[PDB]
This record gives sequence, structure tokens and C-alpha cells, in this order.
Amino acid sequence: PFSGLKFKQNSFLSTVPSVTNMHSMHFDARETFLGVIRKALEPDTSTPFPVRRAFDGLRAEILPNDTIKSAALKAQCSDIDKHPELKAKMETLKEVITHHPQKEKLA
Amino acid sequence: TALVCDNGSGLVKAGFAGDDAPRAVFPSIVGRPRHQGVMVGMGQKDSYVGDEAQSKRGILTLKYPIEHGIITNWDDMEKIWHHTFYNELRVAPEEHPTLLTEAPLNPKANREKMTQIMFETFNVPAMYVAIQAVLSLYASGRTTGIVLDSGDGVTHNVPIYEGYALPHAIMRLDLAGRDLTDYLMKILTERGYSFVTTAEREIVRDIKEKLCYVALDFENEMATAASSSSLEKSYELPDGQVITIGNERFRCPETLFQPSFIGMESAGIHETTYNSIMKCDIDIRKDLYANNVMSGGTTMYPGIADRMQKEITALAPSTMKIKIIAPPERKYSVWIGGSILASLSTFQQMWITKQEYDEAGPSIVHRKCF
Amino acid sequence: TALVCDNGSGLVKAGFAGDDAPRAVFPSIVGRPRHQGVMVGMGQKDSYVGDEAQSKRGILTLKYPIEHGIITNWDDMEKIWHHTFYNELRVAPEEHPTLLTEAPLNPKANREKMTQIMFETFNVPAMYVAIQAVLSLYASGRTTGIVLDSGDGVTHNVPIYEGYALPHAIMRLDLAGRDLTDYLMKILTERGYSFVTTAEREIVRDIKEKLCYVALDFENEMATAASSSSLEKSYELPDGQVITIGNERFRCPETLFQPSFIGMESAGIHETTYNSIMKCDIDIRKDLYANNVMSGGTTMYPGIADRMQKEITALAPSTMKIKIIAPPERKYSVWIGGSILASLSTFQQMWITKQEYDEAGPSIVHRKCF
Amino acid sequence: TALVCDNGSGLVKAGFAGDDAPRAVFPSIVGRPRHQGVMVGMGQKDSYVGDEAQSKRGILTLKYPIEHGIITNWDDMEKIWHHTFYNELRVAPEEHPTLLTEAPLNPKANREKMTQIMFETFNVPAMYVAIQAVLSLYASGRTTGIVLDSGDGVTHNVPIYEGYALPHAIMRLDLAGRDLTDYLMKILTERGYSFVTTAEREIVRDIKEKLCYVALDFENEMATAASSSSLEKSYELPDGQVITIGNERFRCPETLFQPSFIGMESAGIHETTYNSIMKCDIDIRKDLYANNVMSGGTTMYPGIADRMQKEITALAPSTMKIKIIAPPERKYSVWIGGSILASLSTFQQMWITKQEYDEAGPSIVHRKCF
Amino acid sequence: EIALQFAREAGLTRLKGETDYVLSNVLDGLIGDGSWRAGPAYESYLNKPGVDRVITTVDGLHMQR
Ligand SMILES: Nc1ncnc2c1ncn2[C@@H]1O[C@H](COP(=O)(O)OP(=O)(O)O)[C@@H](O)[C@H]1O
Ligand SMILES: Nc1ncnc2c1ncn2[C@@H]1O[C@H](COP(=O)(O)OP(=O)(O)O)[C@@H](O)[C@H]1O
Ligand SMILES: Nc1ncnc2c1ncn2[C@@H]1O[C@H](COP(=O)(O)OP(=O)(O)O)[C@@H](O)[C@H]1O
Ligand SMILES: [Mg+2]
Ligand SMILES: [Mg+2]
Ligand SMILES: [Mg+2]
Repeated sequence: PFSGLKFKQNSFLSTVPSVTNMHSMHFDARETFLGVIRKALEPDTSTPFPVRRAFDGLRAEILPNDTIKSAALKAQCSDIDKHPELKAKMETLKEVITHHPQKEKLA
Repeated sequence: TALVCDNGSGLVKAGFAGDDAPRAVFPSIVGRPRHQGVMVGMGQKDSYVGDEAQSKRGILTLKYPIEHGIITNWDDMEKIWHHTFYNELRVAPEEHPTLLTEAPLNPKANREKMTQIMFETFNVPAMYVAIQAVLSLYASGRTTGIVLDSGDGVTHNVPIYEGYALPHAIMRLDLAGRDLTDYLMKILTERGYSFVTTAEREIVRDIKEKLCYVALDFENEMATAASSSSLEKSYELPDGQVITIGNERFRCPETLFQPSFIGMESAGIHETTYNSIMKCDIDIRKDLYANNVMSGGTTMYPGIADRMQKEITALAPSTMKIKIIAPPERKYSVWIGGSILASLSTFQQMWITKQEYDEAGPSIVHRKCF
Repeated sequence: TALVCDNGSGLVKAGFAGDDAPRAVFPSIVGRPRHQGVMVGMGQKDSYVGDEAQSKRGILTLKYPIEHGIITNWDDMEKIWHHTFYNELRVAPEEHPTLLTEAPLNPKANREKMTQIMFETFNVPAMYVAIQAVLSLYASGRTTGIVLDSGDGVTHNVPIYEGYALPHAIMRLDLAGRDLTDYLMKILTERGYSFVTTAEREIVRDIKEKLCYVALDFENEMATAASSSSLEKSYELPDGQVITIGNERFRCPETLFQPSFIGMESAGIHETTYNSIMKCDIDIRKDLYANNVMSGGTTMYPGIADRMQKEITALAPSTMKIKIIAPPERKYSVWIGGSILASLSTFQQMWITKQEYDEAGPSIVHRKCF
Repeated sequence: TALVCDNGSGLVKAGFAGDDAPRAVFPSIVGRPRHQGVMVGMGQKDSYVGDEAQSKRGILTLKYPIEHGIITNWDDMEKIWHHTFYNELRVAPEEHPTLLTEAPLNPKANREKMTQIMFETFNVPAMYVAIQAVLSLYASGRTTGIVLDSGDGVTHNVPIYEGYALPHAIMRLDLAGRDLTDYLMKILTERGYSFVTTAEREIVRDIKEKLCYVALDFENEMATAASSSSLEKSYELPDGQVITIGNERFRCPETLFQPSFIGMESAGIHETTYNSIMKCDIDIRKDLYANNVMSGGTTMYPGIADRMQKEITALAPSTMKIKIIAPPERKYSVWIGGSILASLSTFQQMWITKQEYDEAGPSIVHRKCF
Repeated sequence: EIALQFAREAGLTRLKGETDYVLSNVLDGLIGDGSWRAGPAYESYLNKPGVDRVITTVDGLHMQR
């Protein structure tokens, strides 16, 4: 689906919270981790522009910065059976993640 | 009315075109909590922007979304811009065309992304990306001169003559205030002072701004500091501890003229300015020599202009008249120029509009903007 | 009042018939900005002419619309003529007959297009194209003599006796001031001074004008320069750098007498004048020998008149009295002659009128002008 | 036998007259440690020459003693020559006549210093300074043709016909590989890649030598690169980082044909060759058009000869047959010609001998050689 | 004047007083004082009093050190 997509290695390491903050009684694990993965999925500038625009639409839809959008997507996926497009988008993004060159660190 | 946002590495200077000063000047930082818990209702806010991050500094890790004039964290840069529009200027960006700035010889994706965000995220009616040295020359009133712009991320000089830039003479050094801040906390360890956190880096930046100065002759100043205590100054840390620094006061800014202090092979800012001038046509050099204009926070050291006057005078032929222009508003010259530029009636046709962006996309920025 | 415009390859001498000197003298150059942008407020005019081009040469590419006496860019030439009338003389060309000049043996199309442009785009009531050597003889107050006219573009000899020209004895030599400027550039590199751009060609021309001189004995000056530094003179460039020039001071003008210096297979100006005289009737040669008239800027080198006497004397029979006439104002002698010519009441019927141009078209210039 | 030392701006090509290729080819660089200390007993030296300087490039500052064909550091040049004779060729210069080379239109002090050092420092029995383009024609085996030699420092044209040079038609542009390397360094910043040190300049030179190529149609290639990634190639840096380069592959060498890219007001190499031919006699231009011979490393770009064929063909009249001769060994053609020249029996009396030198001194070189 | 151009430009008088007999006397005829036996005064471009190290427009584009 995406050929020629490259990522800046270690770009996400700055985004990882301290372990002590992870224990905070109001720590948003889902949003913070999705933020880390979103940063890791930032296309490197060396990626061809048509691919960059193409993928940035995919990760922006699946991993939006905005909390309102992230909460909107969270509800729509609760009944994902009626969203074949999201199924396809999410499947495409899962395939990108599993081929990410730094998947081991992300895991 | 048009918004002017000088998005520097260290500070955000933002405001409305036509005003004499920016309305909102706050650190270009996003801070996130690095400690734990532990009280109900006291942690729902993740991330802090600008002044609020600087005040809660002690419990946060601070990160600059811009390093060396380059946006490295676009998610945090959106937060910085959202804070600027909605919380500091209190404006709806979709009603205001926005002029913003960048250093010359930046990566081209840097302009494209900042155009993308302005049109697609903030829905701005129009935008423009100007060069900071050109804006500084606007602020100086001149149309000729070689600007030396040095802020937090990068120092560059742009020679301009009769309004014509000589791009082959643009110089860049990735050596600016933040490198000087880092060097100072390195040499502060010589006196047993250890600053390691991002918060402590901010306080060391504060020490630099208050106590550091450029020595007119570095060797004599070293001899003076070594032979006496006359150059020592004390500084009170936020917890009441008092640190005293002697020759570190001028050894830190000396890195600008001797970049080998931090291991850099590059030439000093004086030699870089001279090299930029010599790269220009022999006819325009005399005017450039007389119109060296400083801008940015990193040119606010006491004695920087006098040192530059001396250093460039030693490199130029003796018959030239070297003049350094260091306005007291140096730190905002870039924003001032952008405020001037955006309000000129002859500039209203140079905006990138939402319609041109739709037709062409982010690459429209390379065609419409220097 | 008639307008007298001596459009030489190097300079535009323009003014009013009857005056003692041309009102306006400026370089025959059109400059265009070769650099980028970048400031909006200055207006950024797209082209510059004359003194304005010369002062802004640092950021322009300088173009001469006349090459070796021939107009090679008619658009730029029309710019130079519009500048002459409206900006320099501030006259309405519709009200003044215009006397132009050109070197002998020029392409005939050059004459016709000058006529066409003057009548059609400038709507002069009348005009006339004169020969620069003839005008120089007018300015010398003589009716007999061989004029050696050497400006920026071409050197030409015209022998005249009692007002009659011998057109078969006219000599033309495209070796002139501009070729000497280019040669000085070449030999200035021998000392490490590399001038390349057109703006720097103007600097080299300035060096030539005030430091070059003609040597009476070339070998003697070469020996003097080799064995001493007494002939070395310094020159300060616009940026303050000083160049020191030795035998290049007299080697550059020496090309006029040894064209093989620049690879030209032609005799020097001395032997060309002598060859012109010998092509004339034997009964007028004595009077031509005593009436050698120098004209034009390229005859302004110190020592050239004395060198021409030595050279012409070495060629002519010893009983001939060789006299070189080099008035101090020989640089404007051509314009002076045109001023005299256009003033004469008896010349007032020699004008090509607009009516004659209409009936005949531009070809009328060949019939009515030498 | 005789030594042949083709020391250009970038590389030293050295060897023995009569051999088919230089024995010693190494960079013309002197490196000095820019870092500190710190281990005693290490085989540390205060300077490194050539291949060893490249190896330890990481901790050195690299300096070229020759720039734009001119030796600017005579102390570092003497150790470059000491390295050549003693460490690379393993010869005693005291018993070998040595043939040296330089570009045309160099400062005359350059040849004299070369002669002085060879006779006084290295005590060579005889020596000769030849012109690189003439040696290139020797290597091609022709006696007619216009040579375009382009190394690291200078590009020059020398038209020769039947062994006769037309020195008034020699062109020289101080625009060669080193200028192209610096331009590639500049335009690599558009993609975020920063190279500022001399060591990284060497890396960029490596990128240029193996990824850059000349576009046949520059606008077509620009459109191709803008619409697709088929022109993007990758390069692995010494530390393992991989940089992707697109239209910079052909924009870098486009500076040869469009010198305005780097702010030079100059004609491209295609126009300079055509201008050189036109300065030659009309009767030899046809043979020059068919004998354009390229030499030097900067002519090793893929597609440059085809681009020259297209560009000169567009400038010349349609009936002429333009032929570009680009031998695969055109990088060493200059040294090859020197090897041929120095081995001719007919040349052995053209050497400047030691007795000649000590009777005349350094200036002998100007009389004996070109 | 032609003879001295030959000495200057072509080394006609290279052999100084060792110039062969007929050429020497022809030169003596043209130059009675015999000063031609001392070859032409050639200039040296080394250690010139005031010529060092000028940087023009194009030179300013390279400017090492
Ligand atoms: N009075 C001062 N003396 C010395 N340095 C200063 C002073 N004020 C600001 N600076 C330095 O200037 C930098 C900010 O300058 P600025 O022009 O705002 O840069 P930017 O445009 O990148 O935000 C800071 O890193 C700071 O260390
Ligand atoms: N004092 C001087 N000494 C030497 N050369 C001069 C002097 N004044 C002018 N020139 C030369 O004469 C040329 C201009 O002479 P001019 O008679 O104006 O020619 P044109 O008729 O083509 O304008 C210039 O190229 C300049 O180099
Ligand atoms: N294959 C290649 N492609 C492009 N450029 C090259 C290639 N090989 C060498 N060069 C360039 O040629 C220059 C060296 O050429 P050379 O003829 O050795 O110059 P010099 O005579 O000054 O040593 C270097 O600056 C290098 O960048
Ligand atoms: Mg700034
Ligand atoms: Mg004239
Ligand atoms: Mg070479």
C-alpha cells in the first residue's frame, strides 16, 4: 500500500513519559501511548511527497492529535462492524506498524 | 488585520501587524509532568505551553519543538501555535492572515509543513513565510546592509543591497543562544555547580542573560579574571543558593567568536560576517561594511557590538568604515519588520491565499516566498 | 534649438547646438538586476540607464548597446535615447532637430534605424547623421587635416583637404578603448588581480583612465620597470583593497601601436594614419602630415601625442614636418563640432526633415548624409 | 628519468615520464589535528599529507594549499611536494628533471615560486612548467583542437591549431569541482542534510563524484524529478546514515552551464568554449568545432559531453560539425601529456636547467616556458 | 628598436657576450655602446613591494582561511 515510506529512527524516544508519571492516578495511558506511536509513524522527510501526503492522511485519521477527534474515532470503532472503511484503514495502518523498522523498541 | 508570529527556536513573538511591539512573548516550550500522581483532580492536564510550562518548570520535562530554527516536533508546534492564537492573542485564525518567519537555508519541508498546518489545521485565510534577516532589515528602516541575526537556534547573516539579496552570500552557523546556554552549564561545573535537568537549563539560561558579556579583548579579560576578583558576580538560585562566576561570564559568549570552545570547526561570527561580505560584489562591500545590523537575543550581550566593531575592523582594509548597528529593540527587530511588512499596502498581493493553496498545495510556499 | 547627441560606444555626450560643452555626459550602459528580490518597499525598477546603472553596478549586469560603433541592442539603445532626452536634457524631442554621429564604414542599416527611431518613436522635426572625424575637424577650426578619432569602440582616420574628404583613404580599426580595457584585465591577472564581472570591467576601465600612459620608447620603459619600482603606482578599489600596477601602465596603451599584443593582425594607429596619408594624393600629403588631429577619449593617454609624432616621423620622409594636434578638450571635440555644425545657418537646409522622411522613408539618410 | 607532477587544486598526480599513468595519485590536502591530546606514546604528528590526512580526516582540519589553481600556502605546498618525492615516488629529486603544470592566466609569482622552490629546496637538476590544456592535447595525440580542462580549481579553454595556440582566445573561469562541491553542500540543506566541516566537505565531494550527473534538458529533468522519485538515489554516510538525493543530482553540475546558480555573473562552460572559438580566426573555427577535447575530473560527470554537444551545436551555425572528445582517461590526460612531453628527445633542450636558473634566477621560467 | 624587441621577446641575445660573431657585430652596428651584451632587464614577480593578496568579486566566492 505504501512503498518508499521511511521513518526517522529514535524520533519517538523523546515522547515516552517517565515511568513515575505513568503511575500517576490521572495518567492517560491510551492517549499517551497512541501519541508515542503517532510520533513513531511520522514519515521521514526523505519519503516521497505523494506518499507522505497519502500516509499522513491515514495516520491523521486513525491517530489524530485532537482529543475530540480521538474520542470521536473511539466511539465509531465501538461498532466497527458498520465501518468497513475504518476496518480497511486500520488494517492498512496495522500492516504499516508491523513493518516499522523499530517495531521491537515500540513493542 | 494580519497576525505576525516570529516563531523562533527559543521564544514565540506574536502579535498584530501595525503594532510597534509583539503582544505575546512567551517561551517556545512544551512541558510535560515527569513525576507521579498523586492527588485527585490535580493531573488531568498533560502538557503545558509557554509561560505556564516555565512556571510549573520544577515538575516538568521541558522540550523545545524547534531546534536550530527547524521544527522537530510538529505535534508540540501545533500546541504552541494553538496557544498563541487562542490563548495569547485571543483571535480566530480563520479571520486573520498570518505572517510567520524562518531562518534562511532551512529544510524546505519546514516551510511546507508550516503552510500545511496553517491552512488545514488553523484554516487561515492567507499566510506568508518571510526570512528573519530580511524582516530585521525592514525594521532597521534600511534597504541596504548585512544583517547578523542570532537567536536561540541559529545565527545567520543575509547581505542585502538596494533591496536585493545575494543568496550565494547567506551564511548559517548552527551556533546560537542555546549552544551558549549549554556551554555555560558545562563550564559552570568547573566551580562545582551542576545543572543537568531541563529546568536547570532554563535557570542557567537566566544566568547567561543576566551576567554574561563579551570581552573586548579575550586574553586581557582572562588575565584580569585570573589576577583579581573584580569580575566575579553572584547569582541567587530559585532555592536561595548563591553561585558566583568569574571568567565564565565572558568565556560563554566568547564561543560566538571562537566556536572551537564547543568543538565546532566553524569560524566566529565576526569572520563569518566578513566572509559573507567578501562573497558579495566588490562594489557593494563598502556599503555592507557600514551597515552591519544585529538582531536577536544572542546579540544582546554587553560589548558584543564593540567586539564585532573591533574584530571586523581588523579583517577589513583600514580605509573602510565599519559600523555595527545594534538597536535597543534588537530582540524584536524580526517581529517589528514582519509587522511593517504585513501592513504595507504593496505586500497585500504577496500573500499565499487559501485558494492558491488548494490549487497548488503546500509547494506554493516555495514559489511565493523567499 | 537643435540637439547634438554624440552616441559613442562608451559615453553619451548630449546637449544643445551652440553650447561650449555637452550638457549631459553619462555612460552608454543599460543595467539590469542580476540578484533576487527581496524587499517590497523600494520599488525595484527593472532596468537602469547611465549614471544610475553605474552607481548600482554592484547588483546589475552592465550591457553596452553599442559594440565597436555599431548599435547591437535597439531596445536598450532606445532606453539610452529616452534617458538622454527626457531625463538628462529634459526636452521634448518633437521640438528640436537632432544631430547624431557615427563612425565611418559602419553598416548602413545602423544609419537607417537611427533615422527611423528618431522620426517614428521620438518624432523629431528633423535630424542628421554626421561623421565623427568630420565633426572633430570642425571642432579644431580646420578644413584640412587627417583626424585620428579613437573612442571606446573604434579608431578611424579620415583625411580631409580644403573640406574635401578622400573616402578611399579612410581607415577604420576596431581596436579602441574597450579592447584596451579588456587587455588590461588580462595582464592585471599577472599580478594576481583577477577582474571578471562587468562591474569590475568598469573598475578596470577606471584604473586604465588614470594610471595608464603611452611610453615614448617601449623597450626603455620595460627596462626601467624591470630594474626599478619608480614606475609602480597604487590604486584603491571600491572595497578598500589596494592594487599596485607596474609596467602594465604602459603595456596596455602599447597595444594601440602593437595590435599583435591582443592577437590582432593589423598595424598600429601610427602606421594606420601613415598608410591613410600615403593613400592620399601626393600634393596634399604635406598638409596632412602637419595637421594630424587627435580626437576621442582613447587619445587621452599621457604621452600618446608625443609617441604618435615619434612614430609618424619615423615613417614619413625626413623633410616632412609632422605635427600632432591634441587639444585638451579632444574628448568632446566630436560633440563640439556637432554643436558648431548644427548652429551654422548654412547647415539649416542639410537637415533631413520629417516630410522628406515620409516621402522617402529611412533610406533618405544615405542620400542626404555622408 | 624525468618526474611528472600534475599538482592541481584537488589532487596530486605524480609519476615518471614515459609511464602510461601516474604512480602516485593522492589528495592535495594538508591536515592538522583540531582536537586535544591526550595519549602519550601514540604515533601522533603535527600534520598529515594526502591519503593519511583523508584517513584521519575525522580529527583534523583539512586545508588545500592550492585554490582556483593558485598556490596560497607555500609552506603546505612544500610538504605536499616532499610527500610526493620522498613518500609517494620514493625518489631523490636531486637526480630527476621534474615537469610541473599550471593553469593559464595564473599569477606570474606562482610559476616563479614553483621554480624557486624546486631549484633551491628540492635541488632538481632541471624542471619545466607546462600548461595543462597543452598537455591534454598532447595526451589526445592531436595538435589541433580546443581543450576544455576542468579540475577542482579552474576551468580553462585553450584553442590550438597545428600546434599554435591563440593566447588571446584562452578562457579561464574560476568555477570548477570545488565550487560544485560547495554548491551541493548548500542545496543538500534543502533536504535537512547539514555538512559544514572540511571533513564533511570531503564526504559531499564523494556524493557529488558518484551521484551527480549532467542533465541533457534541465527543465525536463526538473519536471521529471518534481513528478516522480525515479531520479532519487541514496547514499550511506560514514556513520551509517542514509541520505536520499533527488534533483540535486543534476542541479549541482548544472552550475557549470548556469553559473548564476552560485552567484557568478559568467557564461556557462558551453558558451565559454563557443566564445573561445569565435575569438579564433574564422578559418580555423571549423577544425576547433570538431576537436573539443575534455580533460580533468570535473568533466567526468555522466552526460556532460552530450550536454556540451547539444549546447555548442545550438550556438554554432548548423553546417558545422560539433564533436566532443571525452576519453575515459580524461581525468589523467593532463598527466599523460606531461609524461609524453617529458619523454620526447626533442624536448630535452627545453628544460630549465640549474645553471640557467642560477645565472638568471626564478624569472627564467617566464622566458623558457609558456 | 626592432633588435631590442627580439632580445626582449625572443631571447635573441641569450648568449650575452658569447653571441656568435656576425650577430654580435650586427647588434654592435645597431647598438654601438655594446650594452646589449647585458641581456634584457627582466622583471621578477617575487617579493614585489605592494602586490600581495587582493580579493576580487569572484575570489570572494572561495576564500579559504
Ligand atoms: N539580555 C540578553 N543577553 C544575552 N543573551 C540573551 C539576552 N536575551 C536573550 N538572550 C538569548 O537569546 C535567545 C533568544 O533570542 P530570540 O531572538 O528570542 O531567539 P528566537 O528568535 O529563536 O526565539 C535565548 O537563547 C537567550 O539565551
Ligand atoms: N583620461 C583618459 N585616459 C585614458 N583613456 C581614457 C581617458 N578618458 C577616456 N578614456 C577612454 O576613452 C573611452 C571613451 O572615449 P569616448 O571618446 O567617449 O568614446 P565614445 O565616443 O565611444 O564614447 C573609454 O573607453 C575610456 O577608457
Ligand atoms: N567521476 C566523477 N564525477 C564527477 N566529478 C568528479 C569525478 N571524479 C573527480 N571529480 C571532480 O574532479 C575534481 C578533481 O579533478 P582533477 O582533474 O584531479 O583536478 P586537479 O587537476 O585540480 O587535481 C574533484 O574536485 C572532483 O570533485
Ligand atoms: Mg529570532
Ligand atoms: Mg567618440
Ligand atoms: Mg586538472
